[PDB]
Amino acid sequence: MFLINGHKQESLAVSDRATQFGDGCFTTARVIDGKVSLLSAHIQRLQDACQRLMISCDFWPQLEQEMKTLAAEQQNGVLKVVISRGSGGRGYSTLNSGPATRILSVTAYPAHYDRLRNEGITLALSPVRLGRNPHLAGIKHLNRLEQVLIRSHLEQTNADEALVLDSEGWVTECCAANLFWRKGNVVYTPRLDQAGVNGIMRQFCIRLLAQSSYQLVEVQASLEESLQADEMVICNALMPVMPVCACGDVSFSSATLYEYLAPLCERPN
Amino acid sequence: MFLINGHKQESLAVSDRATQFGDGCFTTARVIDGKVSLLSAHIQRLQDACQRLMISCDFWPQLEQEMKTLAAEQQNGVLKVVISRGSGGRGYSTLNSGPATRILSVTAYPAHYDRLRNEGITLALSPVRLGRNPHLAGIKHLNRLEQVLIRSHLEQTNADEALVLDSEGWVTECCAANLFWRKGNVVYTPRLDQAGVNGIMRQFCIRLLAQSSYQLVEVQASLEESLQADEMVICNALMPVMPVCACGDVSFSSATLYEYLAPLCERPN
Ligand SMILES: Cc1ncc(COP(=O)(O)O)c(CN[C@@H]2CONC2=O)c1O
Ligand SMILES: Cc1ncc(COP(=O)(O)O)c(CN[C@@H]2CONC2=O)c1O
Repeated sequence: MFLINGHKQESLAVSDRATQFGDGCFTTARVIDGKVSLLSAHIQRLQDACQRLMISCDFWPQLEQEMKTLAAEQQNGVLKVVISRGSGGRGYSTLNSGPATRILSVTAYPAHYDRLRNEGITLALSPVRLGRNPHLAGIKHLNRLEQVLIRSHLEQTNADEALVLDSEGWVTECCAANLFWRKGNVVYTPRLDQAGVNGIMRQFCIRLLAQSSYQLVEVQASLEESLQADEMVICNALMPVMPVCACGDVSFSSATLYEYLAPLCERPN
Repeated sequence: MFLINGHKQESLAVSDRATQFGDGCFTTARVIDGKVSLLSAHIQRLQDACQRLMISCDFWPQLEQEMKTLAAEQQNGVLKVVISRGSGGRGYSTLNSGPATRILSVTAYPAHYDRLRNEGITLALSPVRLGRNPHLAGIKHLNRLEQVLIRSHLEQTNADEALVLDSEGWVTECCAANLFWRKGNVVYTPRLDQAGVNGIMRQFCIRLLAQSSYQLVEVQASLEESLQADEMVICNALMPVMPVCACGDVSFSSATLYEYLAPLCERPN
């Protein structure tokens, strides 16, 4: 079941722009012991997404309350929030559109994630390259066809996640996670000003790494560059962090970064 | 009202992937005298879009019938068809998803289009550049946030449509139309293998131009290149063709291409 604009609903108006153009944003949070993990970060990112999408909402307080209630009910699992421009406007126009739609739901915590953690992640390079567009880069908006295509190709391999490059060849992220790789004491993560999703866990990890003795760098790196790393790690709000056994057939030996982030990534806000 | 999977419905399951990721495609056709103009082309393009999106549908005959019925009812106006992967799948995965959803609706023919025809189109260069992705290029898929963003910027100007470049600087199309420009006897239109939507009217016009004495060329052209044209024309299924008075402040004097296409574009299938 879903909570739409304050009430239980299983259906949504067909005219809603999320449906027509995926005109909106979303977030996916971890629910533990009846609490939304990293709640304020999730709210904050939805606000940045709505801002960049020019979607004006004054329901943030109600949305937070709603997220906490569903979370308390679910206790453990996944909490998804979707915000769209709503209905209206002629064609692609946002004029006369609104008010924004808010959709909340929770599901139990996935099963495959735990096993994936106790066996390591295997990455496969994706043939689908992300188009570059600074106007949409970073935002967890609803146009995720690229991710659906990346995922479909990924299933054609034995890898658990994909290594996704952008149209210029720059390593950007995974299908549904962000990526970090380490070279000695330098930890690298792709700059997401041109493509990819600036995840909640990525931001959390960057804050950790920044303050840590690890030197964190946001780069524009080629596949070969990233593939000469001692260790590789991927993350998202639900994992929250996973060690990468290998990308393609390039094996990674270390897991110290992973061992450093893992414990810290399951005790946040 | 909408016709979803064979029946009148005003709402759609929230779980539908069109809503979650804009995971689908659509088409917008002109309805005249109770007939869907260029019907077979519209069906054919929906099939190519579903094919490229790996959305398997066996409802083409029913969808066509449905389109003709709604069209006969509406008599004159716009007929929109949306096809999505439906519901299902874990995350972005298409595995175990389906069956596909089909959504049909018709609305009266817009008012502004006619005036726009009897006054000329003014184009404004768009600051939003289309990301490039051959896996999605050409398809009229549901990820149209780029178009929503292009449109919002366009409204900040006095132009009727936008001139849209891709991330490499190549002229690609308009916000909701394709573009052709003429230089003497050579008619140019951007190649859409990297971005943009391969429209039904563009394909119709290319078939006309090909067989005509006009030399038609699909190119990769810079803004400056396109802006040194004698005439500029834009098209979509509903216009169906419009003369461009000027792009920015670069005026166009001729309208012979337009006069040649206009009459022929309102008598097709
Ligand atoms: C393409 C993409 N990149 C990165 C991320 C990571 O961001 P968070 O750290 O904020 O989660 C996600 C989110 N994926 C959620 C997490 O799991 N499934 C999702 O759709 C994503 O879809
Ligand atoms: C971005 C974009 N480019 C080109 C086209 C043209 O294709 P057709 O010739 O098949 O229509 C459209 C369609 N726009 C329809 C037509 O009007 N509004 C739409 O959304 C479009 O949205």
